Amino acid sequence: SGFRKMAFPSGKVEGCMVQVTCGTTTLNGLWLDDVVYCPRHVICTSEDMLNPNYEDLLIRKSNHNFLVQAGNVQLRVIGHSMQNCVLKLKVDTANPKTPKYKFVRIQPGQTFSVLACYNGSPSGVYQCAMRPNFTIKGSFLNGSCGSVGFNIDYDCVSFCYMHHMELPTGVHAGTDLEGNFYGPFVDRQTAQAAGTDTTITVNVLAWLYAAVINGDRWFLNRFTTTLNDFNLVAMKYNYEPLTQDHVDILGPLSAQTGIAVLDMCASLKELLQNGMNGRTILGSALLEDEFTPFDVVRQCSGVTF
Amino acid sequence: SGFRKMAFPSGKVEGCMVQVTCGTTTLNGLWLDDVVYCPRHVICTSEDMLNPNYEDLLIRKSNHNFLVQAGNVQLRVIGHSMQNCVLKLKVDTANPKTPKYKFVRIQPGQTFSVLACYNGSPSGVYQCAMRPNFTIKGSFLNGSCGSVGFNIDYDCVSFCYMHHMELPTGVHAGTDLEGNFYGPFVDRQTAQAAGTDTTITVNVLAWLYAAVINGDRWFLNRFTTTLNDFNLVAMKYNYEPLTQDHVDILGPLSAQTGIAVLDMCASLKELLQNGMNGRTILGSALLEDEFTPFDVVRQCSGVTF
Ligand SMILES: *C(=N)[C@H](C[C@@H]1CCNC1=O)NC(=O)[C@@H](CC(C)C)NC(=O)c1ccc(-c2ccc(F)cc2)cc1
Ligand SMILES: *C(=N)[C@H](C[C@@H]1CCNC1=O)NC(=O)[C@@H](CC(C)C)NC(=O)c1ccc(-c2ccc(F)cc2)cc1
Repeated sequence: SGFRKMAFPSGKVEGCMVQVTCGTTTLNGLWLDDVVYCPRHVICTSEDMLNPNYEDLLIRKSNHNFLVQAGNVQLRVIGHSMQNCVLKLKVDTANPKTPKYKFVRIQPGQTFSVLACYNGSPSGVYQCAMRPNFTIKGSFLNGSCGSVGFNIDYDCVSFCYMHHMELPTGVHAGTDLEGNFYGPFVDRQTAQAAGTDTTITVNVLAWLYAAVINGDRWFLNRFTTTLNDFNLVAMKYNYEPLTQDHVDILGPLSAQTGIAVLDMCASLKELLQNGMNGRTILGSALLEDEFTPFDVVRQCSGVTF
Repeated sequence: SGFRKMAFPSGKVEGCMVQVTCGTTTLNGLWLDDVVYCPRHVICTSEDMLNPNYEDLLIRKSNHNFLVQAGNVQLRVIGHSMQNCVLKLKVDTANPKTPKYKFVRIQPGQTFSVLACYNGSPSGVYQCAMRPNFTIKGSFLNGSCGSVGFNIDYDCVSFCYMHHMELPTGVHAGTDLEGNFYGPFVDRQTAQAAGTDTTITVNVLAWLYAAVINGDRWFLNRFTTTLNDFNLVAMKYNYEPLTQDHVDILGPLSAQTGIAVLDMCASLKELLQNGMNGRTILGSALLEDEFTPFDVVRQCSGVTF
């Protein structure tokens, strides 16, 4: 037993990380087949980043201006293009460590692992949730851009995120691997505000199931409720509405534990109205919303890749 | 910026994991050079685990009774021995993915990453601290034994932990890679109690430095203190005594932030005497003691491997 925030094993993605240097700027790139994907602001100087005209900066770059290194080996760039906010650098060598992969764009409330990298080398791995306001609570320093987030399904790596920037509130923003930002953010050094965030209700319920499975059962009460009455109570606490799709997604957990979804909703309604009263759940004094139903099932049934 | 519990990149260790099956029991093994290391209770049946005589069970096993698989490839066992609580299986193939490695035995208060595995395949990665009572707060199901914990230093993997069992309180226990348990635990299915735990003071101070670096600065006060007076206050709250070695270990953090170690100790003394009063630090309503000073520096300076 035990329940921990846990990231996917990262080796499949470690074998794809390279360093991308243009002039004086260096960041990370993702090397898949014979293409390196990286944030387009690698072509910026310090002065350009306040309001860059990326199309203009890219015209004055040729293939040889991009120094791509995989460990101690230079990869010769033989082509380049821009796709929204990412650059694609064609190289003369296909990555022999290319895993089976997909590019996906995730929905708010879904989680992924981030492999944080500097200079093309891995530094660490941690789990993140795409917030309803399209930000993530990461840990990124200078040079971390091009670090990617991903999920794994058996042998297939689904890349969903590439890191571009930090917001004044401390949170982080990036793009899918087609270079389209999550959220209303742009890749320039200017103050940008995230929308007001919301608590991912279905993830809180998943976490409460995780808690019951791991012995923490004091918050369960004898009542049921209806979706309508639960959503009425939870709206005032800035919880996103719980849909019937969300209930259906929680179905297998409710079947495994034998606690109906609307009974757990009754328990969460009581927790929202009365607080925890000093008690903890899975060690936390706060309700946690960064575990999806699938993360709970994954960890509590031992799914491997 | 941002501060997250983050694990080491796991690919170096993923390339060493194999499945070890003896009769009807299967668990994980660590394949380094031509030796597979795994928990010795792989040679137990269900009935044996209540009080096993491991030396007796091993005499009736020969090399061929151990089925070692790396992916879809059987590794032929050509030798076997027992070293305390681990088995060493010599195989006719050296692992081509063997990283540079050491076996180390860590001290209470140190952290490591655990790569949780089932059937020789990786499931997830998470960070753990060796508690002062020699347990860890992991997430392990049946079949997880042989999963290892480790640190990475540049290119060298220091293996420090191999998982053997769960305790009635929900916590976990295991051995170093020489098979000596951490703590007063034995590898049999019997009720065993962990010693009463203690809060790792030097790790709390490291985490408070991490908080200051990341904007969370409200708990800083204008006072200093002495090691003696701090330890007097902190003893009653079940905090382990802060030694001068601990202060010296925190030295670089105090230099980077410009906050003296004994000033941060004054801040923590106030936090222990008065609580947090509803406020949080790095998102947590509790004082966190599972980040070492080195984890803080690592994450806040971008150390890669
Ligand atoms: C990638 N290597 C890097 C990652 C960030 C640096 C430190 N932490 C990060 O997450 N990206 C950038 O440095 C860069 C990219 C832009 C999009 C070209 N800029 C920013 O991340 C950034 C930082 C701060 C501000 C800002 C502006 C005004 C304020 F009042 C407050 C903050 C804007 C952009
Ligand atoms: C390894 N594959 C496995 C990992 C544990 C199984 C579930 N979670 C784990 O961490 N090890 C074992 O299953 C096994 C190993 C022994 C040392 C041979 N036993 C235990 O982990 C275990 C579990 C529970 C008790 C126990 C006894 C009495 C009680 F009142 C309460 C609990 C003892 C040993």
